Amino acid sequence: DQFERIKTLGTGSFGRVMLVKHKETGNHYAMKILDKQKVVKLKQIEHTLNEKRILQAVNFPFLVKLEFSFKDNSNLYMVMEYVPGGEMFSHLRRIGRFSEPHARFYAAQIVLTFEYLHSLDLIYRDLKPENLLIDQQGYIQVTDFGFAKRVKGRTWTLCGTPEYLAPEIILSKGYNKGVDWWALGVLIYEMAAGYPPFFADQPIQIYEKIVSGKVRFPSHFSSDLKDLLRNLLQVDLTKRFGNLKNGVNDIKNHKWFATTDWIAIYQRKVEAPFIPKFKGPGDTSNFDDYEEEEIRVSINEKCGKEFSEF
Amino acid sequence: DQFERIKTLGTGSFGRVMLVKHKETGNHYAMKILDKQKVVKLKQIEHTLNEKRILQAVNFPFLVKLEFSFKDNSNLYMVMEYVPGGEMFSHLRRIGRFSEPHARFYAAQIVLTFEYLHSLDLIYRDLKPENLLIDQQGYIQVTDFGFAKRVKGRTWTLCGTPEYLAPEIILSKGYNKGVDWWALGVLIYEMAAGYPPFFADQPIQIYEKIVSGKVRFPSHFSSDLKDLLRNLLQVDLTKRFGNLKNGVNDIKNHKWFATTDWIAIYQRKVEAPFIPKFKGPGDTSNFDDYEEEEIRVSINEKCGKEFSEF
Amino acid sequence: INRFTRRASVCAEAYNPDEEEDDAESRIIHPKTDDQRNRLQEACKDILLFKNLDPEQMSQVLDAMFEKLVKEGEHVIDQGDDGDNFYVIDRGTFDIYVKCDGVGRCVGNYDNRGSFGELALMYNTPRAATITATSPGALWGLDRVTFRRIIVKNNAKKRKMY
Amino acid sequence: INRFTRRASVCAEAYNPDEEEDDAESRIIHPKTDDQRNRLQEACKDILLFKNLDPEQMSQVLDAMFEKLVKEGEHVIDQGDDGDNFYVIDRGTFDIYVKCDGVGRCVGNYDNRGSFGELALMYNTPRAATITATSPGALWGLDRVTFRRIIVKNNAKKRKMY
Repeated sequence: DQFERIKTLGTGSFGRVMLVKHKETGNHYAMKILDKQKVVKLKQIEHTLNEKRILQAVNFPFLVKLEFSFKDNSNLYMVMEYVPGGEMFSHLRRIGRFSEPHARFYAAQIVLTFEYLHSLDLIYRDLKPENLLIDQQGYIQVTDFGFAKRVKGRTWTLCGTPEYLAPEIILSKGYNKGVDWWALGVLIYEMAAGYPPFFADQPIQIYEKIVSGKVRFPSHFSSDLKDLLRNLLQVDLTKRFGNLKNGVNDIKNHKWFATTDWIAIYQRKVEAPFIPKFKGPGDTSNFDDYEEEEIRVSINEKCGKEFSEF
Repeated sequence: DQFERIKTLGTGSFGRVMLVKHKETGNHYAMKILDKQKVVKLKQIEHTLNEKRILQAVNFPFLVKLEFSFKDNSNLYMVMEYVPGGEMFSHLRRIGRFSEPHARFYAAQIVLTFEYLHSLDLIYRDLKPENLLIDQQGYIQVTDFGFAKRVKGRTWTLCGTPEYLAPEIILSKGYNKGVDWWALGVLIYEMAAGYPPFFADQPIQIYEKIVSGKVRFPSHFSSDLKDLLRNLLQVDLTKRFGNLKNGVNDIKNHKWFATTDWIAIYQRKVEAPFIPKFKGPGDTSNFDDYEEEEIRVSINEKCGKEFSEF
Repeated sequence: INRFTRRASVCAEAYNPDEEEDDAESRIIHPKTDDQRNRLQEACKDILLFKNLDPEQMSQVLDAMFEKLVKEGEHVIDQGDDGDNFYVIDRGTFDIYVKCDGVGRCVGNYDNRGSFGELALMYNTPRAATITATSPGALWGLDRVTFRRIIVKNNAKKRKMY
Repeated sequence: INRFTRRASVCAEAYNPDEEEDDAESRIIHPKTDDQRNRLQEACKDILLFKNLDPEQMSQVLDAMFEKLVKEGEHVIDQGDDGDNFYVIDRGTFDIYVKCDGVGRCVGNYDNRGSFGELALMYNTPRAATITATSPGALWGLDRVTFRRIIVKNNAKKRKMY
């Protein structure tokens, strides 16, 4: 416990994350506690092992550093670099909807990270708007990578979220990329219409809408992406025109997507279209007013022989 | 020292209904308990004084003959009749779509109770799905009558239908008893379409939908109901069907009520379509359950002169 | 089958129509400039309540309007407590945070428009929002007591005069 | 603007039929009468899971079934513990009382009609609600472990051979 805590940063099914100050240098960093309670109550050691094996030899601009990792007799704390700025979903909900350049940059970053993951045979798995961090220099970062896999192979994993699924995952059918593409067709919708994509008071309606691929043309939508949205939803994948294995010779040759200078985007140089307003060390204006829950340290050994790989 | 409580039946933002049993004879009954702590802060003695006279103003079958109330140092109790059956809101939520006979019977009962309330010129004021209980005898009963009041002049105490509020009162203006139909008209939608009327959560959207004269008509409504809903669509409901001489001509002579007979129901002798199952005394299975909450209040006087009339 | 909703009782403040005695014309007096008054009128015209009001009531509210200067890092209004005030962001930007199961999620801000706590004047209800300072600014508005009093007085005058 | 519900994960046991366990072809068939199977097929031939399935898998699922006699008044399932079973509506009135924020409320009574409990087979989710038995009856206790194992094994064998 060589880290002085300050204030909690987030709590959810994924776990708990707090803010700490490096005693050996003095810098704000994030500390994620594995807890292991829900892991033992829900069996989630395979995902953690896969994420560890992946991070053991994986490093790219769209990834968070792994600096010092601490395991106790019954707990584990992973340290990471903090990126003051907040998630983009908060700003999207505060304003309403972004413009066409914003969606273009989002799609460019998505295809870039997809190509980066495919270069080393990897699958993103989970994808939600609550896993993005925008710094002051424009360097975007992604968090939450436990839902991944070393090699694609051919398994039958079931996870994610009900709001991002396809018929291939409901009845496992490999979905080596459909889960990462079909669901993506709805992501843009969340950043286009003035209301959430799925709005129903029962999961049966959501399942029926996911199975019955049909996008409802909003009352105010650009005619450029209309044709793309009218075909993004499909069953198979070979029939899709823009779906080459390279993934660069299809999105660049699109109608609206043409001037996407990826050479300057992948090199981290072009500034983001919306930089957050800073104020001081560890800003909180962009983040929510969440409070801190009851914290508890370790007492004795209970499940220390779990991650027996270090 | 007469009635002993058993368990709780349901608490709200005004009172708590619970089950009680007499110590002398022994019979299950309902008892509404209220705490003056919340009334002193809001100051609502005018609405409570009406119950003192409504207790005696009862000379009809529909009018529930309330029992004698009892005021304590910091709590009030009022015993009422027992309802082995349940509420209509629960049945509607369970089914969500009534047939033709059931809808006709409900409309006839609504018209009968409205005529009964108008005969005495007693403003109903309060109106919600919870104010409709189904007795074991196969009839309908109304609860919560404290909001009733008859004043020569106008009024301004806005309290009763916050969601189903006509656009004539949202602007802080007067109103008449005819509004009781409007606030209830939307309810018929729940017994026709299958989903709630307002498909939103923010009050702004509800107000915009109420002010915006537009109501859908799926392929599930009747023939006369469609015309009745289309006739009432303007913002300033000036051509109301209730604001007439007797108020029982255009509604009874309408095509919806092709066959009616109020004399048969006046004497109470027509079996309901389906009476709730009565599994002997204490059949509280139809009603919704609730956590137990005893009376934890200190025996101390708190403004007695303010609660003299009772 | 459905998420469902609560059926909580709603409340509003009462009044005694028999009490005709009131202020001479207005208690708070603060005549602003012409540009500020025009901007406030244009911002209020977008509200549904100001669609049927006459110029007389508009001028009365403008003359009786109350201005409050909020500095940086200031905090007065808080959630949970019974709401008893109302203001309008005349300029600047202030993000509002609303509770969401123990998480003060954001809703947005306003810029020379909007109305923080516009529904609180329609009925008495606890504070369902949380405001936070950002920079020096001025907010124009009126509390619920005086607003309701003026509204009821105008209603009674329009009802009895005719 | 909206309550904004949470978006928790829906992970579960990663069933990798390749080198797991030791047994093989553990079908464990439980035959019964023909009238019961014929009556259950009418409802089984309309679910989203059975609307697009091989006849062999449907026949195997219909053959594999365990019965459980439940009398009146028995809290076999309660909102709180983890959920691993799929109950079929065979006969008898069963009330679905959900603890909406710690308050019991009837969702939808089932009487030899409808279909429920399939959600438990979608992913790891706790008990949906309390299933109160108003009278004696015989329900179908289909555990989650059996359903994915053959349903994935048949597909794997077909993909390996065909």
